[PDB]
Amino acid sequence: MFLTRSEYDRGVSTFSPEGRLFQVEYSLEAIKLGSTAIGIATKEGVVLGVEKRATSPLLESDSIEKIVEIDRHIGCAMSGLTADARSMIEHARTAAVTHNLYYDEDINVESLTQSVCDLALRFGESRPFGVALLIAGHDADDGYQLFHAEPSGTFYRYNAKAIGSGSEGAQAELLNEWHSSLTLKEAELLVLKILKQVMEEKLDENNAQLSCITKQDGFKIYDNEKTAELIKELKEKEAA
Amino acid sequence: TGYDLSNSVFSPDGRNFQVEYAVKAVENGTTSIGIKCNDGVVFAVEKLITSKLLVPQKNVKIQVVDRHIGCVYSGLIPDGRHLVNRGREEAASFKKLYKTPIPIPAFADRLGQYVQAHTLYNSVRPFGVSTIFGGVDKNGAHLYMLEPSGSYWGYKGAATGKGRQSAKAELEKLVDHHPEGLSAREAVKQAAKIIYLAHEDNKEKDFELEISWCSLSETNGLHKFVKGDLLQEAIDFAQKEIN
Amino acid sequence: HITNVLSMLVSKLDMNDTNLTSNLINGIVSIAAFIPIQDLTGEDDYISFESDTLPLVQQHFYHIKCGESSKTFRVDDELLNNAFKASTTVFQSMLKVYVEKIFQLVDVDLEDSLVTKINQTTMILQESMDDKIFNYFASLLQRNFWSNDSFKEKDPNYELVTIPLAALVRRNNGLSKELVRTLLFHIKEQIKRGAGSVRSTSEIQQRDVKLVLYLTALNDVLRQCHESLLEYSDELITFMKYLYDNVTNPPLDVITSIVIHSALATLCTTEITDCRLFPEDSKIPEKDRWGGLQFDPRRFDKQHLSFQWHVPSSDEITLSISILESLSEY
Amino acid sequence: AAAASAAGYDRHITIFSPEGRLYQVEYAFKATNQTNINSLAVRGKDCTVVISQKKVPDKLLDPTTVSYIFCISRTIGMVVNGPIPDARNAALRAKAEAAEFRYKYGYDMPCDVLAKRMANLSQIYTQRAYMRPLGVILTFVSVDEELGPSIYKTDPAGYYVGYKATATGPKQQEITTNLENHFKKSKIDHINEESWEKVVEFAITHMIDALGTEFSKNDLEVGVATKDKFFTLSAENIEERLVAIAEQD
Amino acid sequence: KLGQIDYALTAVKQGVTSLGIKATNGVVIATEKKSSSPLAMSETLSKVSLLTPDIGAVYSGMGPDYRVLVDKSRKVAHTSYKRIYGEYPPTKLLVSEVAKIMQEATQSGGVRPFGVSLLIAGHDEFNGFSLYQVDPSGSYFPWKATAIGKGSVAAKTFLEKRWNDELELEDAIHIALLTLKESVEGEFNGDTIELAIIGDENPDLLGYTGIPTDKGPRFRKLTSQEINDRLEAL
Amino acid sequence: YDRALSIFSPDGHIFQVEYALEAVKRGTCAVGVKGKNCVVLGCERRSTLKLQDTRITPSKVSKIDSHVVLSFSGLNADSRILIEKARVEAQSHRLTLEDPVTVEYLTRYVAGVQQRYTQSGGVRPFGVSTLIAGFDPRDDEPKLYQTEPSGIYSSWSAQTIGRNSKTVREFLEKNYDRKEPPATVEECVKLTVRSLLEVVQTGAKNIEITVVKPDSDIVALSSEEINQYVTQIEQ
Amino acid sequence: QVEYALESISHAGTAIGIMASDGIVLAAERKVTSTLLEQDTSTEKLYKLNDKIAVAVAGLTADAEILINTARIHAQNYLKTYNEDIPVEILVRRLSDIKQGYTQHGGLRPFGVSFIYAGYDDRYGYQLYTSNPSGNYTGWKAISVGANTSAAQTLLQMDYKDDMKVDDAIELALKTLSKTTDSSALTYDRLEFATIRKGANDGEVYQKIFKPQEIKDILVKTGIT
Amino acid sequence: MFRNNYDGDTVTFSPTGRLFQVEYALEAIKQGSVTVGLRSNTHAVLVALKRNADELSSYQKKIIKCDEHMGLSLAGLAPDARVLSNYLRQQCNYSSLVFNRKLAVERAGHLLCDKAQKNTQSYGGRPYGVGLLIIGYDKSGAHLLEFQPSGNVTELYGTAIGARSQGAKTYLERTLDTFIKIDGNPDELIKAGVEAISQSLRDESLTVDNLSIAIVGKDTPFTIYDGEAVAKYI
Repeated sequence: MFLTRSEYDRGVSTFSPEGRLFQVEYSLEAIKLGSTAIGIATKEGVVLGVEKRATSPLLESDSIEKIVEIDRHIGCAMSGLTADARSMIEHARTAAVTHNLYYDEDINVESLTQSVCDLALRFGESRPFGVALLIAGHDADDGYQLFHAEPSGTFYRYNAKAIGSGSEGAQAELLNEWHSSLTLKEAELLVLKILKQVMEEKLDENNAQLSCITKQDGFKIYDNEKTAELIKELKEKEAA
Repeated sequence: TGYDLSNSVFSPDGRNFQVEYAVKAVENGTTSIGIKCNDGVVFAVEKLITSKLLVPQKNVKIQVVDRHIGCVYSGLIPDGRHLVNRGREEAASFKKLYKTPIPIPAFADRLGQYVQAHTLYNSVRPFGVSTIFGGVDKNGAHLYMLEPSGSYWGYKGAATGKGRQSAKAELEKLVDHHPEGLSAREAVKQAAKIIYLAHEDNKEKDFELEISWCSLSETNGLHKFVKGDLLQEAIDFAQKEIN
Repeated sequence: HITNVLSMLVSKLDMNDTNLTSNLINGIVSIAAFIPIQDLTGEDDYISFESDTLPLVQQHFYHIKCGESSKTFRVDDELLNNAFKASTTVFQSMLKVYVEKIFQLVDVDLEDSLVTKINQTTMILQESMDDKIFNYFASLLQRNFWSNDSFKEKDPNYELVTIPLAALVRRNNGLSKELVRTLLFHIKEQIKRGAGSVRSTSEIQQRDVKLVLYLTALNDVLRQCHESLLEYSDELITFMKYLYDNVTNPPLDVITSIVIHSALATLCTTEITDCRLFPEDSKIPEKDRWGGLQFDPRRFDKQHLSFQWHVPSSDEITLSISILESLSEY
Repeated sequence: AAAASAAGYDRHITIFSPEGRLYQVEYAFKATNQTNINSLAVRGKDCTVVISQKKVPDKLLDPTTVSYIFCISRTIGMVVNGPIPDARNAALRAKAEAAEFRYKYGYDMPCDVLAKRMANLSQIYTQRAYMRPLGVILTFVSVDEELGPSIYKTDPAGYYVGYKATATGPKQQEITTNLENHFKKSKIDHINEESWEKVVEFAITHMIDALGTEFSKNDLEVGVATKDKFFTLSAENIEERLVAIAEQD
Repeated sequence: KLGQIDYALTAVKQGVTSLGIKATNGVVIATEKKSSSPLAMSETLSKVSLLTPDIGAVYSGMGPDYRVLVDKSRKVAHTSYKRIYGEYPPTKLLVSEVAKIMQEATQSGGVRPFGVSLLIAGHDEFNGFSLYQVDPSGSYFPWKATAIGKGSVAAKTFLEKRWNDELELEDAIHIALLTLKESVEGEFNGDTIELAIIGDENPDLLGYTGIPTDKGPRFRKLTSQEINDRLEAL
Repeated sequence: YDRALSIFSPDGHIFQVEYALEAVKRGTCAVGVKGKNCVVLGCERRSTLKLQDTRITPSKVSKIDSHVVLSFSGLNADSRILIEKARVEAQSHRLTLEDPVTVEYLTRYVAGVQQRYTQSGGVRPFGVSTLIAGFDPRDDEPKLYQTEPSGIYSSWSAQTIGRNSKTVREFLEKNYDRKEPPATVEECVKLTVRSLLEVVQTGAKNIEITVVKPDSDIVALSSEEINQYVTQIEQ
Repeated sequence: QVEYALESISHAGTAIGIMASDGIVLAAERKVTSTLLEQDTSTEKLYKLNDKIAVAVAGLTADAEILINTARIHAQNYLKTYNEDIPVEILVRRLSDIKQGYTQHGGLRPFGVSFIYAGYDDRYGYQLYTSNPSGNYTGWKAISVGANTSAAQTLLQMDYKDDMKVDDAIELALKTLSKTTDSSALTYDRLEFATIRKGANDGEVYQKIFKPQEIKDILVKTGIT
Repeated sequence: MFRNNYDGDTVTFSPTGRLFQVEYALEAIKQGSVTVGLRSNTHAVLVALKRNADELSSYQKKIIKCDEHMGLSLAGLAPDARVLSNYLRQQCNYSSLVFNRKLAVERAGHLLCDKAQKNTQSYGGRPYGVGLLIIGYDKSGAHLLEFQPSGNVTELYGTAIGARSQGAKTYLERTLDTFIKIDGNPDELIKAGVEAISQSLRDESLTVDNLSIAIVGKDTPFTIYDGEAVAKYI
């Protein structure tokens, strides 16, 4: 093992000779270390899935929630639930309700994604802020949309995106599998298939949580029983 | 040993090394000069041509403040633009309040005070420019050079930038040989000669000579550019002299 | 390369960068300790530092800087030896810049260790000079000590100039008679002009600074006069009485009482006079002595290490007792 | 030009050293010697006088603009020993302070309240790590109606005191010793002459006798404090004082 | 362990000596006035100051800091008590406000402590005569006698030998002039010494007459002639 | 051993509360279990120095309102501020909405203050956890919650915050089953009894236990009843 | 994260509180100090809060006097609000919460002081308490803070009896201090002393913060010279 | 092995008169994908090669509309291009409602220089790390400006900025007399720009989504083409 350091490392708000801000680069790779979240967008819905930590049998429920409702139209997934994730979510919630009472109309998903990025450029009020988000929603202009909002205060729209544990091979299988033609059921099976591969081959309703956005029901997180029949549908469909 | 890293600090000599380093930025700039005439001021500069793609009529090195103050600078280009904007708004402020054109000495002090303030606080850096400016007012012709420390004096002729050594030496000959003072027409010709003589240290780059003047007889005391046949006559004087 | 480097080091001494100046003084003392400050040119009057040494330092540096090695660099031994002999003709120029830096450093807020180091390098330069360069340097230093702008600050480094003068008089006793009569004249001038007329316990006042300079110079020079005090002993004793009548500022009583200590101390002390790199403009170890015999196995030789030393005379002992009982009884 | 958070060591910002010294303030004293100009101020019987050297080696300067004597108000003036940018700053401040005082308190700013005010401003610059000391000594002069002929001197530490006479600059200790030995001889607190023509004459003599160089009209500058006028001498008026020194002896 | 306040204390321990002594019927505060030049007019700067007609101060350390402190201390004695209570403070109240001013500087980053220690002496109806030392820290202590600056260790040894609960103000002045005489850097006369009392009231120094309620300053700076009269016996 | 290529700080960041969460293990054991028709909290008593006055010592278990109780492990000084904040908030809710505070709202507000003392940075988090329990108004489902210094909160069928609370949790998992919990207060009490007598830093001064029953029936068992419950079989 | 502030008080002289069956007894010792430092002042050890409550202090007077004045203000405000004087428990809790805040809030510093609050009120009778920089407080039968805490608490433990009279608590405080004294004799000028008792004969709370002569009189009762 | 002492802050000068932190901000422009601008007398054109993170990603926005008569492009940094572009939108709206004028593109240039130079002069701040090519039309004709993060702006007939721009820039310098005479025909000016950007794509190839184009001048508002609209220019 050898050492590869540099004189411009840990430089805050400082360009290196190359024009690099290494702090925001470092923050942007810590997204590899969290719990796995996956988003699939289709003409039928946006599906968000996340790996759940195993819990004591005595735990009846908890306020750890890596998939969160922002609005009826908009849902969100984290790889970590630090104070900065809470700050971004309660900013996104306050941004949604203020737009609703101003225009009598639902916020566009790009405009909400832009708003949580502006919070990270402001640092609340060249620093990174908080954690990677997947942001999913439907609006009448740009349909079903999935965005990666980043600690840098910048973002991209994706057709499918994986964050957290598993990054290189997690997005490698998604670009191999994604179609314009995916049905919603098929997208759910695909996020469960990807979750099984990243989890070193374990899959229960106790370690996979699913959700989707549709126009008709909006954002909903699936019951353990709904994800359990979907896991059985995966287990038979791969064995067939 | 750390006295030269931030702007407020005195070194053990009692000098501000960040202002010593700001005048090194001025010394890397294009050479520019001014001449005080019998009734006015002439300014001249070597405009280095960096490529064919620059729109030739809209890159102008000489800068106009109010209508009677001409201005030129050497060193940082964003810093020169900022002092010229301070200058334009400082002159427009006096013109709005007193209804009369700002005295060149009063204008000079308002800039000197502004630039000196940027030597006080370590929350800022000095300006990396020297400004040569001047004009005609109620008291006649004035020529000023203002430096990164906020230091300024009145001059008979002033030079700053890369060619300043050669230009200062020639300007001393103008002053020695014309001790009554030069006419504005001869000062234009003689300024062209000094910019061509300054460019022979830098012959590797193309340049455009740019001249302006502000004279109570030739221009009614309004600052104007030397254009067409007089510019070409002054070029032909500088070209026979540089042989 | 070494006298080009010595010249470039001495030109680069700062008054703001005490850390760089400390590192330049380390270079200067290391060059001085090994090299003789001497001109090795015989009747070779055609050779000159520039056009002999520099052309061999511009070709050699360009050759090694463009990635080639010193092993590839071939030149005549004759061009090389002319480039060496011509290196040695530049020393009087370097010493003028050095004294001019020493008088600039008097005004600087230095540290006791850097001041001590600057004195050591000035003394090691002197012990490395031949009599020709030493006779030049002595006059240059004495001239600057009288004709300077260099004691304007609150609390100057007097030692940087006064230890060098005491070191001149250790090498040559013949300098002391004029330097000791010029100092006591200037002390009388400053005392008559009012120095030490205003009391303060805590400080040397700004009007006292020249009196303190000439008294500390007197204290330092008198410590090294030895058998040369015997020429002007009575004149010094009557001056000591005048000084103990006329000045009574409590900060100056310490400085003015060190005058007898230095006088009596030099009359009874046994110590080394001669520390020269090469003795007395004497012996013959060749002109190839850029190194001071350090590795040359002939360093241990009795004709190299024959030091004159100082052994108190009987006249110097009859004067030491005359000063001691005169002043104490006084 | 705003205040902000930034770092420094005990000799880059005004902070006590391990020995209680403020190096940034002692280094601002060395900045006062930078112009290499000596100045002298002395009290007459009903005036006070300030003489400055004038250096203009550069033949390309208009010598009319090189000026270290400043008019603060009709009654009061100053000489600055230090860099011209800091001198123009201190002059603009002292002019504004005097105008604001004549507005509020209804009489012209005394020379003891202007030196104090400027010394209080310099103390705020000696305890501030975000703003530096000025590299200047300010000598204020007027013929007050409360104390008469007045000299007050202020420095980069915000110390000030009143003076019988003073000199400021690179060679000031010789001027000061020659003034000390004048007052030790005459035993007055002033120069015993009834007209500003004889005091500006005596000050130029002492400046020549101390500095060992003669002055052309252009090598000297002059200030002449009289009740309801501080003023500076033009070169033809200074010529009168210089021509009255050659004819006298 | 040392910080910026231990260095401000070293600025005080380097500064010119001053002292305070409390007697049965008053208080003395006293110091040497040291001149930068013999051309300097030593009447034109005051070492000892009136804060209110019944409170006075003397310092040791950095003179310019003390001058800005006393300007603020006077403004503090006005905006606080004269302008709302209608009357001047007890010495305890003004010492707390002076210490609040000194603590604010040691606290704020990008400011340094005041390089002065203060002796504040005064009178009050409930507390009577009092003497307090205020240090660069913004801490305050009450004293029977004290000294600050260069001479303070020898001065405090002489004050420990000579203080007793029965001294009169006139004998405390003799002890004070003996204590200043030993530490003196310059000459010792009524022009180099500065000396004040807070003692009996002085109705002449009220500068007006009629209204029976006002009694004039308890505080009094001695003239140089009064000092020289005492120095003829001292 | 995440040095890899001798890498350090490649993420450039840190987040940490866990010094407070360790104090929450050091502190006295506190354990709570639902029944079918009750919730019982039991908390360890600290041994008391020879010269203390016991007459005014707080019960450790702490009523917020007639239907709701709070208990804690962690710093006692911090716990007072949370109990006082929970008591003023419970009075503030009960006044302003004309109905008693719901157990989840009380936990959400206690979690709200532990969140704000995490987020604000100029303060440390409180060195304490909470065991919030009782019944809602007009309800007979027993409800039982935890908060932690992190401001995370959770619902539990049984729970134990302490130093030796990993073996209590194993005994609770061994004997509790959410298909068929201890139904009657008799079983429920005897199971927090069996928990507390296993691994508490016990002595002659031992344990404080409180039964909550529906409709504001809140009762600390007597120092005799905690002894009557010691029914045993041994071999 | 406050234990250095608890180290601070350990040097600061000593205070003993002892509760009888019919009163309370505060004693404290002034540190020996410079001859010229003024003693006749407001900065002492045994202060007061209201006619029913007294405190003794360890730690710096500058941190003590702010809390003492806050307590006096809050006790005056309570008496003004309810026309019955503040309970001792509410005073110490109110003073325990102010002190906790300045320890948990990083914009502030922990108060380097620890007061022994003695008092009486009818909700719990005579109440002896200690509070320290952490903001915790405890009720006691006897307690001590500051210098010689450990040695004093052993002598308290082996002699204290729950049934003892106030006069026995006078003896026990004086005899504890004369056992654990840093000076090899004890004198009235180093000793500050107070009691809280049931009236002259009727129902009122009677404080005494003893004057120097009354201290001399109880020292010559108790056989300390 | 080396340790630059004079590049830690935007307010330090090098001993040679360099602002290294502003030079490193110019090095940030060469981190973003290539953009080209060019002009004639009647029209001015931007063309930009848009990058993406992955094949599932949307393309990053390179061209922004500031008003109906001007807009810019953004190589180097994306988020630094929105701070400047938002301010340039504000200043255009302000010029319409306060003066009843379209903002002059030279005036817009000075306003960017002003905003950028302030960051170059103040502690704690960082020079912008974005290079703007601004195009517009106003009463002086068609214009192109290159803004540099130091606070400087240049009037050009054409330029290229971003990674591997020297290819397109060298083609424009060689083609200058030709593309500046493309008047009354906007499509040939777009094709000359798309051929210029093709000299910077070293082996790479334009596609509908990888290419974006914008034009302004005479009768044509500022319009952006990307997606299927660039199909006739591939």
